Amino acid sequence: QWYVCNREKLCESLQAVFVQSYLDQGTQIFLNNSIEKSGWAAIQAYHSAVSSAFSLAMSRTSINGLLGRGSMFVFSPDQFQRLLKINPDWKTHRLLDLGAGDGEVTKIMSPHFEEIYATELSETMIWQLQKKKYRVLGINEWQNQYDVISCLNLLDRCDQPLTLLKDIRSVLEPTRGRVILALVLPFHPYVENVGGKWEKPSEILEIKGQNWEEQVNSLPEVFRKAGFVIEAFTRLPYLCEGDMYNDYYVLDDAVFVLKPV
Amino acid sequence: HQWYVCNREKLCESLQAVFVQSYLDQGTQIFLNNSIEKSGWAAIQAYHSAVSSAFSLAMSRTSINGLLGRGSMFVFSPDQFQRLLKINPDWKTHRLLDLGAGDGEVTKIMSPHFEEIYATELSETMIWQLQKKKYRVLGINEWQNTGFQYDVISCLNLLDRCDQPLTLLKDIRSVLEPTRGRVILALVLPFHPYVENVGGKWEKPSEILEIKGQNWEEQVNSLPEVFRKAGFVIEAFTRLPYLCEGDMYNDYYVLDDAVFVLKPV
Amino acid sequence: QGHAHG
Amino acid sequence: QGHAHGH
Ligand SMILES: Nc1ncnc2c1ncn2[C@@H]1O[C@H](CSCC[C@H](N)C(=O)O)[C@@H](O)[C@H]1O
Ligand SMILES: Nc1ncnc2c1ncn2[C@@H]1O[C@H](CSCC[C@H](N)C(=O)O)[C@@H](O)[C@H]1O
Repeated sequence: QWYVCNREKLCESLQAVFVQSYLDQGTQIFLNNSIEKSGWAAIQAYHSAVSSAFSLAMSRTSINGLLGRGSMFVFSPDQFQRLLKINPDWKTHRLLDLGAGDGEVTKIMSPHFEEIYATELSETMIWQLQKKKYRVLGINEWQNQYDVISCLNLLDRCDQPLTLLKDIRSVLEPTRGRVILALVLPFHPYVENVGGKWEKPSEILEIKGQNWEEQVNSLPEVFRKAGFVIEAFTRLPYLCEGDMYNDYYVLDDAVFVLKPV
Repeated sequence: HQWYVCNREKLCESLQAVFVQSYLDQGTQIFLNNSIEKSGWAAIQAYHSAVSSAFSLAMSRTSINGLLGRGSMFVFSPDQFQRLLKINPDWKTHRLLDLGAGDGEVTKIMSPHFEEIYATELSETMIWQLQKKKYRVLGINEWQNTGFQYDVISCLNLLDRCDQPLTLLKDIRSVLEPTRGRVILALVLPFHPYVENVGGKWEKPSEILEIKGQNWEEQVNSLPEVFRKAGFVIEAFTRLPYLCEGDMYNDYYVLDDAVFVLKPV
Repeated sequence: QGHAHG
Repeated sequence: QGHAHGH
């Protein structure tokens, strides 16, 4: 199963605030729609065609964001609000989704915030983030106050992760404002580039272990090196729209809710 | 030809002494002869206009041309370049920096005079083609803080396409090698700047230049007082045709380029 | 092709 | 189309 974690191997700090997640409704919508689109033969062939012709002149991310394809799923609205421990009509002023992809994972968060900001490298992904009427900021413009800051599967796709986490604490509202973070495990970071080639990150984030279990036990050491404690955390399937050979694609996530301490 | 000729009499006293006549040489002719050949490729041009049209909304036309490798451009030939910076065909120094390098074929002319080549570029597909040529692409706001100066800083046909051209000029001066360093600078005239967006939208620039006049000889005279303000004087300059590959309608396209060599003041 | 993230 | 420098 995608949701079980060996609780016995977890460190007691994390056992205390481990939220248990499951294949809820919202996850099923996504899976269903990922099976529906992976039946549209004409679409699945035009995605296959565009990407293969342009694969050596754009990054996959940019190609995925040119077609509106490869949309991904992290948490249902219900899952999201339970992790945060809030009400379905709860609301605040500012969200920030850093490296937001196509905004679909940002959409599921949007009804809880009045204003929405996001950053991104891919300029076709900036386009779709702007098609949703979000406010886009530069990679270094958002660190000049945000009520919630989102950093979902970016710490393994960016060059300066520790700077990011210290930058996040810089502009996060302190009294109540929380951050939500996701991280594919086992850890394997790289800086994607055009043509499938990639750069290695500049800063190194120390993730001990060979397993989801031991690896998350190494992150409390890290979240306070930038100024956060884990208020809650769960395990989710990092779902992605399939193609023509598979109806969807899964990866092993770990999502955290963080307070400034 | 009518591309390289200006009424020198309508140039100011400062600029009448630094003008360098250019000529339609054998290197500009190789380019037209390829442009013409590429327009002749019926299947390729239709394919270019088929792609360029589909994705007109998601991407800027700069990155679409860079997606397809089409739309390469031309400012000077090896011989013309060497005749403006006044250097041998075997001249050589350490470091070049091409700001807003585009697709790289204009940098590829300057290239063999430097053993290190740096470029900045706002477009993700251009940046790849720049990397394709083994060029070290820097951050748009990262070339100023490298830790090393630049022997020649190239800035061709960008001041009418960027957001803060004055901050740019002052930036070039701050990191340019002070003793023997020069900048080579290209401007299209009639000066008409705008900042490119996606889908055809175009914001205006956050800084205004005073490149104003009724002809080529008039706007060029506006530039000594401009260049003076950012710490440069014009060591030489010339009139060159800004040229670009064609599509199905015209074998090539021609804009009116002023090229300068500026020395730190 | 496959996952958009990896 | 036209010139790649833009319009
Ligand atoms: N330094 C950086 N700043 C902002 N975005 C970045 C970045 N480095 C990489 N990215 C973007 O981060 C994305 C990683 S995939 C994650 C996207 C989305 N948050 C999700 O969870 O599905 C890529 O789209 C990439 O374009
Ligand atoms: N602010 C900026 N910083 C870096 N590059 C920029 C920029 N604004 C525009 N550019 C790039 O500069 C180019 C201007 S068109 C000029 C292309 C090329 N330098 C030539 O002389 O032919 C475009 O490709 C655009 O992407």
